[PDB]
Amino acid sequence: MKYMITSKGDEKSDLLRLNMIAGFGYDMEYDDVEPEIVISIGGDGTFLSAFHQYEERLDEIAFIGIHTGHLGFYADWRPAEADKLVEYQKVSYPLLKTTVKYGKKEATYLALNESTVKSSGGPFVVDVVINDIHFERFRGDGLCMSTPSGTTAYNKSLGGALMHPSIEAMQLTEMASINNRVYRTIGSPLVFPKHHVVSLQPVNDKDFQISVDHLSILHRDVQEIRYEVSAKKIHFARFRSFPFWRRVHDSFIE
Amino acid sequence: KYMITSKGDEKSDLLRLNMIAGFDMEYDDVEPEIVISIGGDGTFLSAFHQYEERLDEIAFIGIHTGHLGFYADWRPAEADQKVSYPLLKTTVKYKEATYLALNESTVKSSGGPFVVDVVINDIHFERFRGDGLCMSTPSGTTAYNKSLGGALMHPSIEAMQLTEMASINNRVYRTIGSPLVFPKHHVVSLQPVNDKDFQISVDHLSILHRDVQEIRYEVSAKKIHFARFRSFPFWRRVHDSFIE
Amino acid sequence: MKYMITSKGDEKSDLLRLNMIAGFGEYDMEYDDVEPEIVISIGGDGTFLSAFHQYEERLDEIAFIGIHTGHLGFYADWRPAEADKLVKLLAKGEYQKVSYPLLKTTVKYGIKKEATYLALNESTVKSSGGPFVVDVVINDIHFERFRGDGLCMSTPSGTTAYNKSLGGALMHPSIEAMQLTEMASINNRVYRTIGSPLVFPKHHVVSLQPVNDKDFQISVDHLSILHRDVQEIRYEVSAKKIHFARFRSFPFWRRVHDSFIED
Amino acid sequence: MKYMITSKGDEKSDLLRLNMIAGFGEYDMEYDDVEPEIVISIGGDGTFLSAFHQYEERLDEIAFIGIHTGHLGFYADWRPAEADKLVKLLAKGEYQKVSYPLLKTTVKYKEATYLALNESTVKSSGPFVVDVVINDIHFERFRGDGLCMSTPSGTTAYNKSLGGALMHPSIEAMQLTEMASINNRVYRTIGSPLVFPKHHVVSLQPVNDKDFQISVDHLSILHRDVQEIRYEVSAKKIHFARFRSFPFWRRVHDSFIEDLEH
Ligand SMILES: [N-]=[N+]=NC[C@H]1O[C@@H](n2c(SCC(=O)NCCc3c[nH]c4ccccc34)nc3c(N)ncnc32)[C@H](O)[C@@H]1O
Ligand SMILES: [N-]=[N+]=NC[C@H]1O[C@@H](n2c(SCC(=O)NCCc3c[nH]c4ccccc34)nc3c(N)ncnc32)[C@H](O)[C@@H]1O
Ligand SMILES: [N-]=[N+]=NC[C@H]1O[C@@H](n2c(SCC(=O)NCCc3c[nH]c4ccccc34)nc3c(N)ncnc32)[C@H](O)[C@@H]1O
Ligand SMILES: [N-]=[N+]=NC[C@H]1O[C@@H](n2c(SCC(=O)NCCc3c[nH]c4ccccc34)nc3c(N)ncnc32)[C@H](O)[C@@H]1O
Repeated sequence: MKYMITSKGDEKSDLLRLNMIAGFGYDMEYDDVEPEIVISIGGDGTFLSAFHQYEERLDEIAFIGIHTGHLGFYADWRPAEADKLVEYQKVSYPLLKTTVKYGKKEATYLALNESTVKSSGGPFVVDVVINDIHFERFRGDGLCMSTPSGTTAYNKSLGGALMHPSIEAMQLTEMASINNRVYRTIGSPLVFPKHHVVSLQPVNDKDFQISVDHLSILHRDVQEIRYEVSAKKIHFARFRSFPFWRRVHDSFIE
Repeated sequence: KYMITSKGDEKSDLLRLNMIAGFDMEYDDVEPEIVISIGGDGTFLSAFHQYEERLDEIAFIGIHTGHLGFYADWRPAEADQKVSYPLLKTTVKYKEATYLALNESTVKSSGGPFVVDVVINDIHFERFRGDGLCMSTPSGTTAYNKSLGGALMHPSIEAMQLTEMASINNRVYRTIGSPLVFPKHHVVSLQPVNDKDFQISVDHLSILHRDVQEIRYEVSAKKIHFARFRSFPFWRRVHDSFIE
Repeated sequence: MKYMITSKGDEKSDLLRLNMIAGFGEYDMEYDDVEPEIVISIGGDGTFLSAFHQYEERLDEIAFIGIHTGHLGFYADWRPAEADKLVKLLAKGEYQKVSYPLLKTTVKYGIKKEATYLALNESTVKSSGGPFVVDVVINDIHFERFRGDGLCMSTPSGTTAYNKSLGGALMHPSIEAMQLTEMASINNRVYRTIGSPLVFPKHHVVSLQPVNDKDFQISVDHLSILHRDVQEIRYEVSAKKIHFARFRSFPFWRRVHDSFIED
Repeated sequence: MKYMITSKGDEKSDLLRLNMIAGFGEYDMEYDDVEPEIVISIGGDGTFLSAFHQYEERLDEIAFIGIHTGHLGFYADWRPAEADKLVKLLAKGEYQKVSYPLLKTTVKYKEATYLALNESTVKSSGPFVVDVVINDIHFERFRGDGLCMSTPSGTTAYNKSLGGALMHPSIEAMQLTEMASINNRVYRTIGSPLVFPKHHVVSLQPVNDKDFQISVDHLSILHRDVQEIRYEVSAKKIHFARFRSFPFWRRVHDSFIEDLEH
C-alpha cells in the first residue's frame, strides 16, 4: 500500500530512513500525497510535524513513530527493530480543538499534545469561562490545555496530572498564576470531558501568543479562545503490546 | 417507597419529620427507591454506605443544613431524571474483602514508614515511600484529592485518580510525582515490601488492616444515581467553593 | 539633603509628585536626580524597580521610599494621603535605614568580556527558542542537569513575586540568601532535577553551564535581553544592599497577608 | 576525651560499635555514656535523632558524629568502611566544629518546651483547624491535615516530601509548610512555604478543638487543652565534628538525584 517516511534531519534519521524504504522494495509504494501509513523517524517533535503535515487525512492514515535518540511517547520503536516493522491493529487517541475568534472570521486548530496561550510580553490576564459560565479571572504567564496523550509532555512539567490516552478528555493547567485576592484562581488542574467548552476571554490586552504543539504564533485583536475535545482522532498502528503506563515508567521513573 | 437519614442535630431531625408529613409515598428503610440525606456531605456519605447492596435501585438527594456541599446541593428552605457518578472499588487481600468508595480510598502505614510497590496492570510502576497513597473518585476529586495536589475532573468521566501523600521521592524510591488518572478495567495493585499492617481508609471510614498481601484499585461497575430536579453545574459548584 | 522623585506617568502620580516637591521646598531639601540621597518612587512595584536600576551605581548613598497610587505593593507601602507627613519626617531626617539583600548575576562569554547585573526581585534564564538545557553547578560541583523552560533565582524580597507563582517559598527580607526555583522541569530519567526550590546562603555560587545551545534569554527584573555565545551564568548574593527609609513599621508578613489573603 | 556510641539495634550496628570501642583502646579515649564530649551515632538519621534527644541537655559540650549502616543520611555522613579512619582522626583531636540551628517548640495549656533537629508538626486528634499568628498578628486560618515547622537541616526530611524548599543549614531560620490544606472561600491560606528568621514567633492558636497531636521529630505526643503553640529559632545549636569537606548540597545530590560511584 501507499506510505511515506519523514526524517528529523540528522544523519542517523536519514540513513535509517533510506534503510527502511529499500526494505519495502513488497507491494509498498512511496507516496507523500495520499499515504496510508506515515512513519516518523527521530523523536516526538518529529512525530508532531508528521501529524500536522497530514492532519487533513487523519481518518485514512496510521502513524508509526521511531526514535533515533531517547524513548518518546509517540516514537516508541527502536532503530534496531526497524527490520521487523517492515497485519496490524489500530489504536485511536483523542485530540484537542482550538478555536480563535477576532473582532474577521475565526480560526480552528488541532493539537496532539497541547495548546497554550500566553501574553505578548507583559502580564497574561483573561477570564476563564466554562460552558458560558464565568469560573475565574486568571493572571500569570499563561494557560495550558492538554490532550490525554499530551499530559506526559508540557502538562507534566507544569505540574499537571497524567491521563491515560483512552480517556476522551482535556486538561487545563496554570502557568505561574499570581493567585491573589484580586486574581483568585483554582490552582488545581482541571479535567474537562467531551462537549465541554472552555472559553478564554480577554480583559485588557487583546494580543496573545497562541501555541499549538510546536507552533507558536502571535494573534492580534483576539475576542475569544475556546477549547473543547475534538471529534477527530489520531490513529496508530499497533504491532506489539506497549502499555502507556509502562511507557511512562521507562521515561520518568527509570 | 423512600427513606430519610439525619445528621443528628435538632435542625436536621425536625426538618426530617416535616418531609415525612409531606409524603402515595410509603416510608421504607428496608427497600427504598429514594434516599434523602439531611446535614452535609459527611452525612451523605453515611447514607451511601448504608445501601451499597442496592445502589442500582436507589436515587439519592442531598440537603445541606449547614454550608453548601458537593453532594448536598439543596437548601433546607426547599423541603417543599437520574444522574450517575462513578465509584471506586477497593479490594484487600489476605478470602478477600471489598469496599466501595464515593469520595476516595487512602492507604497509610500503621505507625512507621509506608513502603509499598505500585503495580499497574500486573506490571511494577514504582516503589513508594511516604505517608501514603490516595485513590479518588471523579466526584471525590474536589475533596481530599484536591488538598493533596490532585486534579479536579468532571463526574461524567468514568475514571479514578491516584495522588501521592508526602513522597520522599529519592534514588531508592523514585515516584512519578504527578497524579495518575486510570480509566475503566485498569487495576492499581499496592503490594507491601516489609511491614504488612496498613491503615486503609474508605471515605469517612478508617480501619486498621493486619496481614495485608495486596490492595487493588479499579473503577467499580456500580454507579451512584442522583435525582436531578434543577441544573447545578459541577464547575459552578467548584467556583462557589474555592473561588468564592 | 538632596532628593528626587520618579513618577508612574499617569495624572495622579505626576500631580502628587509636583505637590511633594513644593512641600520639600518649605524645608532644607534640594531636588537633584544626579546625586540624590533620597529617591521617592510614586506608582507601583514596577515603578520602584525602574527607580532602583536608575541608581544602582549609588545604592550605598540612597534611601528609597515607595508610594503606591494604586493597590498596595511590597516596595511601595506608602499611600498618597500620607505624602504630607512623609515630607515633614523626611526634612527633619527622622528615620532609620533598613537593608534588603540583592542578587548578583554574572554572564561569561567565549573570550566578549564579562557582564554583571544586580536584581531586586529575581533573575531568570530561558532559551532563545527551543529546549533550555544547562548543567547546574553548585560551588564547582555538579548538582543536576536541567531541561525545561528555565530557572529563576530570586532575592528574599523578590520571593513574593515571580518566585511565589513558580511555587517558591516566601522568605523574610532580613535573611541574606537567594532562592532557585524550577520553571517547568521535565524531570525525567535523562534530566533528573531536585524539583524542590533551593535556598542558598551568602558566598555560595550557582553556576549554570550550557550543554549544547549557547544562546539564552536572560532577564533581570523583567529586563529580558538575548545573550549569545554564553559560556557561564553565575549566581551569588551580592555584597551590595538596597536601603529603605523606615518611618513607621509595615511588617513583611502583614504585607504578604494583605496581598494574598485578605485586606 | 570522653565519648560514647549509640547503636541502631541490628547486628551490623552492634558489631561495628564494638569494633570502634576496641579501636579507641590504643588511644587516650575514655568511654562514658553519661557525660561524653563526642557522641557517635551508628545506623541512620532516625538513630541520630535518638542520640540528639538523649543528650539534648548538654548540646554545648557535645560534638556529634553520624555513621550510616544503610543508605546515606543527612546526619550520618560516614561509611562503615571508613570507621578505621574515624577512630584515629578522633583520637588525634584534629577537627573543626560545625553548628546547625534548632527549632524551639513551646506548648502552653506548666509550659512545655521541646527542641527539634528536623521538624515539629501539629495535627488533630478529625479536621485540624487553627489560627496562624505571626508576631502577635493574625496571618491566616488553616484547615487541613496539619502544619509543619522545619529546621534548616530538617528541610531535607519531611519538609521536602511536603513540597517545602531545601535550605542550607548555615542559614539560621525556620520553615513552615502546609499539610493537605483545603484552601477555599472560608479557609484561605498562603499555600507557599514560609521561611522565618530568628526572633520571629509563629503562634498556632486553636479555633474549636483544643486537642492536638503534636510531634517533635520522632517523638509523636498528644497534648490536651492546648491554648497556644509557639515556634521560634532556638538559641541552642547542635555541634558536629568535621574532618573532611562533605558539602550539604552533595548530600542532597547523593540522596535525591543520583549516586554514580555507589
Ligand atoms: N510587569 N512587571 N514587572 C516584572 C515582574 O513581574 C514579576 N512576574 C513575572 S515577570 C516574568 C514574565 O514575563 N511573566 C509573564 C507574565 C507576567 C509578566 N509580568 C507579570 C507581572 C505579574 C504577573 C504576571 C506577569 N511573571 C510573574 C508571574 N507569572 N507571576 C507573578 N509575578 C510575575 C516578576 O517578579 C518581575 O520582576
Ligand atoms: N515518626 N518518625 N520519623 C522521624 C522522621 O521521619 C521523617 N518523616 C516523616 S515523620 C511523619 C510520618 O508519620 N510519616 C509517615 C511515613 C514515614 C514515617 N517516617 C518516614 C520516614 C521516611 C519516609 C516516610 C516516613 N514523614 C516523612 C516523609 N513523608 N518523608 C520523609 N521523612 C518523613 C520526619 O522528618 C521525622 O523526622
Ligand atoms: N475521615 N473523614 N471524612 C471524609 C472526607 O474528608 C475529606 N478530607 C479529609 S479526610 C482525611 C483526614 O483524616 N484528614 C485530617 C484532617 C481532616 C479530616 N477530615 C477533614 C475534612 C476536611 C478537611 C480536613 C480534614 N482530609 C481532607 C483534607 N485535608 N482536605 C480536604 N478534604 C479532606 C476526605 O475527602 C474524606 O473523604
Ligand atoms: N519536543 N518538542 N516539541 C514541542 C513540545 O515540547 C513540549 N514542551 C514544551 S514546549 C513550550 C516551550 O517553549 N518550552 C520552553 C523549553 C522547551 C521547548 N520545548 C521543549 C521540550 C522539552 C523540554 C523543554 C522544552 N515545553 C516543555 C517542557 N517544559 N517540558 C516538557 N515538554 C515541553 C510541548 O508539549 C510541545 O508540544
